[PDB]
Amino acid sequence: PLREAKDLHTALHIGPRALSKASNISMQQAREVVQTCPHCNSAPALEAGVNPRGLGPLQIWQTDFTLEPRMAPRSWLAVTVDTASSAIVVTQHGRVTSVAVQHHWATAIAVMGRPKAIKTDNGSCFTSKSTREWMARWGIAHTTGIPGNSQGQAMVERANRMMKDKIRVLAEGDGFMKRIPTSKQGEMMAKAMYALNHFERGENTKTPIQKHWRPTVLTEGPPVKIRIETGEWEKGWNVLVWGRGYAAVKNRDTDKVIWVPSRKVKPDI
Amino acid sequence: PLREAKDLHTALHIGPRALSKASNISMQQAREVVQTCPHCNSAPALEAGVNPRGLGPLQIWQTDFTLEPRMAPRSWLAVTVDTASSAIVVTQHGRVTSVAVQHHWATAIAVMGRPKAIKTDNGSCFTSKSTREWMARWGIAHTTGIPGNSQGQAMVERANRMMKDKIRVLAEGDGFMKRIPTSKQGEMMAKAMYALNHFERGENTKTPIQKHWRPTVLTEGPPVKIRIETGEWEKGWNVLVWGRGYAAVKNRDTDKVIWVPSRKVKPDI
Amino acid sequence: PLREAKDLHTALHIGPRALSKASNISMQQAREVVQTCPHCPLQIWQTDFTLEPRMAPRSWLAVTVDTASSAIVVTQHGRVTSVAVQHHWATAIAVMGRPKAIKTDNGSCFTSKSTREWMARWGIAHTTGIPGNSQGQAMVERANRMMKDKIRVLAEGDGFMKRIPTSKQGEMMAKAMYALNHFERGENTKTPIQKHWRPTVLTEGPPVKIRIETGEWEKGWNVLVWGRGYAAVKNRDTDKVIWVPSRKVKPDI
Amino acid sequence: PLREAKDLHTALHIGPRALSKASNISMQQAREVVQTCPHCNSAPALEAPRGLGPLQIWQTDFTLEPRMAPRSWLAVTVDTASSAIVVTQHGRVTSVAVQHHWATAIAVMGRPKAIKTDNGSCFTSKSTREWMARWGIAHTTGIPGNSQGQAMVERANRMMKDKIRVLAEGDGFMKRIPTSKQGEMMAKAMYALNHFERGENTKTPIQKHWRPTEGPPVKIRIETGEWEKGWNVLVWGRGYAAVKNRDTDKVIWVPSRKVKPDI
Amino acid sequence: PLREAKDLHTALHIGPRALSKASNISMQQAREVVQTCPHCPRGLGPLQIWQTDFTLEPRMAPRSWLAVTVDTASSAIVVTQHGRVTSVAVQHHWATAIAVMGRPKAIKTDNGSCFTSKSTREWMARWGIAHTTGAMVERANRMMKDKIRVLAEGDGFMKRIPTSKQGEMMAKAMYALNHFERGENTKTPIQKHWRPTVLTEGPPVKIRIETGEWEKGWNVLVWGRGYAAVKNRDTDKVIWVPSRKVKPDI
DNA sequence: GAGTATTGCATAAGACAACAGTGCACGAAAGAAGAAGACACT
DNA sequence: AATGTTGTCTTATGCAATACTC
DNA sequence: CTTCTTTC
DNA sequence: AATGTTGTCTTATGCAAT
DNA sequence: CTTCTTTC
DNA sequence: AGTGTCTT
Ligand SMILES: [W+6]
Ligand SMILES: [W+6]
Ligand SMILES: [W+6]
Ligand SMILES: [W+6]
Ligand SMILES: [W+6]
Ligand SMILES: [W+6]
Ligand SMILES: [W+6]
Ligand SMILES: [W+6]
Ligand SMILES: [W+6]
Ligand SMILES: [W+6]
Ligand SMILES: [W+6]
Ligand SMILES: [W+6]
Ligand SMILES: [W+6]
Ligand SMILES: [W+6]
Ligand SMILES: [W+6]
Ligand SMILES: [W+6]
Ligand SMILES: [W+6]
Ligand SMILES: [Zn+2]
Ligand SMILES: [Zn+2]
Ligand SMILES: [Zn+2]
Ligand SMILES: [Zn+2]
Ligand SMILES: [Zn+2]
Repeated sequence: PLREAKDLHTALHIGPRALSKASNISMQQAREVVQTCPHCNSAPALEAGVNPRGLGPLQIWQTDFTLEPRMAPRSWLAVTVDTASSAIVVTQHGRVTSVAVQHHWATAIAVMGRPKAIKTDNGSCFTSKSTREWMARWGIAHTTGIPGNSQGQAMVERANRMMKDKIRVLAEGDGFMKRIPTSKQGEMMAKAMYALNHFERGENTKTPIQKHWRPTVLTEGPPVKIRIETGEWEKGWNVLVWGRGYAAVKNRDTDKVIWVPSRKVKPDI
Repeated sequence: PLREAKDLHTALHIGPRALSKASNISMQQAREVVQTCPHCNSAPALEAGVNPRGLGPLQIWQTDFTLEPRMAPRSWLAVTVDTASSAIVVTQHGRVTSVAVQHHWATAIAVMGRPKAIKTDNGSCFTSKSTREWMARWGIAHTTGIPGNSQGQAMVERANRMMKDKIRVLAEGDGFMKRIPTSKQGEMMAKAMYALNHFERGENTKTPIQKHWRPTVLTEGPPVKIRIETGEWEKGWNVLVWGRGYAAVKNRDTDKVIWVPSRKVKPDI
Repeated sequence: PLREAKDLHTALHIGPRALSKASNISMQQAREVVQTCPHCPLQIWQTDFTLEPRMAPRSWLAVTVDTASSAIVVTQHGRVTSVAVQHHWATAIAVMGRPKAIKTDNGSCFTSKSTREWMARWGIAHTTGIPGNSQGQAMVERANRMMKDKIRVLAEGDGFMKRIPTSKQGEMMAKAMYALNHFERGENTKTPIQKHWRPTVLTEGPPVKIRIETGEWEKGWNVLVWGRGYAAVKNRDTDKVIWVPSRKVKPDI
Repeated sequence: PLREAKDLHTALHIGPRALSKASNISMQQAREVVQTCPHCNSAPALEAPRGLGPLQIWQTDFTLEPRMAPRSWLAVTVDTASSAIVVTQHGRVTSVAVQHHWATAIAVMGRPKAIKTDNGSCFTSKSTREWMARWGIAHTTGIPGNSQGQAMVERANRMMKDKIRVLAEGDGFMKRIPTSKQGEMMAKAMYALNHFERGENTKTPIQKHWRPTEGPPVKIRIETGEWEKGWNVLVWGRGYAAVKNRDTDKVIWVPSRKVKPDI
Repeated sequence: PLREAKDLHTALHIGPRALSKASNISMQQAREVVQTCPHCPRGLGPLQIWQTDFTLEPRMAPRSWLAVTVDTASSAIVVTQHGRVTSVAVQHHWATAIAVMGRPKAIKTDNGSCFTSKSTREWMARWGIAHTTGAMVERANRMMKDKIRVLAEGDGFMKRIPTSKQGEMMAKAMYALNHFERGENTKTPIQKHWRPTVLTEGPPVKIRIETGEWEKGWNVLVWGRGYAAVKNRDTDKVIWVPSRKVKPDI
């Protein structure tokens, strides 16, 4: 049956259940036949990726431009968020230039303070010599991303949800439909980012401004296990941050801290 | 604090968790406040009951065109599947014409038999008076689809993902990567259709041939309950088909048969 | 019924038994209608070539007939090659399944190594012989006459005198196969499709066992519905139907 | 839209509710327009409301219209529930002309349960008895001109006459309406008095006749915590329900928890 | 049920769908009844496009000409009689069918001198109706003639029908076609015409548009299991969309 | 009074999203409406 | 050089407190 | 006889 | 007029031999 | 001192 | 000297 099944899959590439039933082969073997085939293994998962987040506020920032035509003429919205505090700062601009990046960054620093590093995309206004000189002056490390995959920029584009879903609702509330009047744009914006920092975020236990100015940093965390490349669970780690998607775990022997998917962490003892 | 919370949401449109905590209101009330707001319409009521299925073999067919450049210059693949037996029939054509549709349906009839009804999407070939007058002589019911949002012919469009992949796997297996030579295209077709229809489809207990020529039609099914618009569970129904996604259920008092989502059916007693 | 049957024969030229059954007409009338018309398993297969000047440019027609179910499969070609035999055979196996053996003539297209290894990978026996023996090559020959007759008859019925353009050829062969396969032939009271597949509609489910309160597995049940969480199984004797957890059901034998 | 509405009434003499809706004019203005019209002050008014639905009890009579000569006999039939007027012209009041008129009224409004007529000669004949018996519609005679048996059609006749007269005076027909335009004129009057709103109601008469198509009803819990009657639910999907107010037909969506059966 | 259907067909020769609904009979019996009798592309909105055509029937002498107009969407029909072929007859018949059904938006006609005359030209413009003059129109003519033969031979009229008997049979025909069936359908032409309109206003909905956005401003007119018919409040355009693509407005 | 249906309420339990600068660009196919020359109108 | 995000949306259980039905 | 339009 | 669908895909659980 | 390649 | 539907 094993050779007959191999020949059958060679010619027809029959799935494993059919070969297992037809030739009376156990499922592990039939699956082994599909696995050993080069063309039929065209769907392995091989998925991973952590945003990542910072262990404390004013450490990791993310910034990107988004287009909200309601703010016309200055329809470009530069959005920035701290990964630890989840607090949002936004300004309006008419053109996406490095001047707008250093201006917006100047405002966000004027509100929340100076961050350790800002994580942007591969845009031309962020990769300009002038921007590198600006962050060279303010001492902020620069981290770009994949060319076209904003998944790593997730928790800033996630902000672009609120900033665009809150501006819609608040603008419709004051009776503005096609374009927000220029006299009330500042009020709209101020109330907008006012509602998203001093007040909780749905099921969030604290407010983003409280998580900003009064963050929770564990000195030494509780012990956890992590699932390592071979699929095994390894003791000897402690967790410092455990969020919804991902957790930050620290190795006990070195104090190195890494971010891993939640599914790959379980309590140690 | 019902009015205080309402005012807070009026101005800032604060979520229910925040208003419930801030104004000490129970959950149901705060949620009612968010619900009662028009510009915060959640909504999210989109009726999920959606069922494109038929009862018996040769009763309801699905037919659509798709592009696979491996068969060029005749790369146009016409696909027709029987919704009850899941038996696929595909024919290659250089250009999508009503004559090509009548040729395809002529072959699928020459293999499976004359169907009672065929459901397609409203294209140029199907909505022509010529194809209409062709189904006229053969007595086959014609059912078009929504202009653009083709999610109902899915069990044929999904068939393309079942089809074209089995093409590639058979093409790469024979050393043909870019375009399959004209001499072996038809053999590729026959080998694909024989691999799909004459063997189990993954977890399928019967083969499409065993499901077509030896189908299983229940004289009368076991009793079930269905969840009705008000959310209640109503007795007095019997289930005739219970698949992975959807179920066909029959009303005991009238013998009227309707299709409903699996999640909306449970055993009666 | 008389006019409906006449129209049916006009278009498809269906034999008299099929028209008699379909339109509920007695034998003498249906047969008289055929007279009044001017133009009127899986054990061993017989494959042969036949040329039809009416299917130009690709006028070669490959025919395969099952010796037990009398099915008919046809594919058009432009020239007889060793590849054409394996292509047509691939189509036939795709249609009606893999047979056990095929009988052909002493032609080079059937006896070449290119065809031999093809029949070897699929496990199909082959026995050649005299080109036209009565053991033999007689049945597939009758299939060729029937097929060519039906081709010229349906063609001249739709208004195609001698040459059918390249567009409607596959449609012609399609309708021909439909008539000669899904309808009764001559005086035979069953269709070749029914002779090949035995289309028995299953009135119930396959047999299963259910785990009873004492933990034992009890035979004598068949399952009719398997929904989320639970399964409906029917007792074959009393026809009582009960619902039980999926985990409490396993195949019987 | 004041001038457009004025022109509309000039030609068709449409009631105020219809002009108010068609040209988006407030009620007080439209009513002032109807007041300023001379033939809208004759008037007469046919609507003057039981609890039975359409096709329950009809009324049928004959009236004279010398302008419609030679076919000067107008057979009028109106519904006592939906208030729909159907009329055809004849040369003489016969027993077969009532079968023709009623046969016409069947093809447009369906078959009623009964038809109340007077003691006229053509209503108690043998031919009318055969036709009425073939169509299975009940019939009751009565006194010609009392206050209960013959109530609405008495006004319906003057409605029709003082409608065709006015629509004809607008085209230049004063002494006698020509024969080639008899059915055309009559048709214009019917389309003016059936498909359009007349008086002040919540639905147009043509809608009044064709809505046996509705809620359970339901009650909804209003902001003050009270339960308010007067709504019907038309759609109940996952999470929310659409309910319609019976007095206005306004439809709003509310949470499922806020709905319970009314009575 | 068998006797009720047989009597109904004996007198009116009613099609099988109507007898099946009226007497609660399955399709096979009613169809068998229609068989035993010897004398026996979809549209999107009513009152929008009509199709008028002339037809001749010498049995209706001296006014042998007829005139049939059909609402193509709601499967409606209306017929009148005329003596000669002129323009005032066309304007007369249209003026009647308007009162029968309601002011249509456009009416398709045939090639003819009566439809192009000056008076007929500006008559439709006076009522604000479009003229196009554009296969399946003549079905209503034979539709009318077969039913006329059915009821005429039902009451015993074989020869030429008197002038004082034509109208009653016309109304008997139009009633015998509008209220019963169209031969194969599931809903009477009246509900296809008169009762999508009686719905005052549906509930508000949003629809997901090509760009993925949700657009306010629509009301739903028909809500079935799979699909809903929704009407734009600003334009009255009606489209059919998947249930999953609709959510409540406010 | 005592058993019980039901209301109040709180999580939790699967999920659904849309965030990515704008999406409209082109093409075939089948069917319907607008435009230039010709020979009647007057 | 440099990784997918949470903010909500409905319904499904487990336990106090009215409002009922004997 | 062109474009113009609705779908795939 | 006319309804998001399944065949894989990985990693966790119940019946019988060294 | 204009015209391409990158990315958003 | 003005235009008008029909053919395509
Ligand atoms: W070629
Ligand atoms: W070639
Ligand atoms: W070729
Ligand atoms: W030759
Ligand atoms: W030759
Ligand atoms: W020859
Ligand atoms: W020859
Ligand atoms: W030759
Ligand atoms: W020759
Ligand atoms: W060729
Ligand atoms: W060639
Ligand atoms: W060629
Ligand atoms: W060739
Ligand atoms: W070729
Ligand atoms: W070639
Ligand atoms: W060719
Ligand atoms: W070719
Ligand atoms: Zn393989
Ligand atoms: Zn709000
Ligand atoms: Zn014949
Ligand atoms: Zn007036
Ligand atoms: Zn009949």
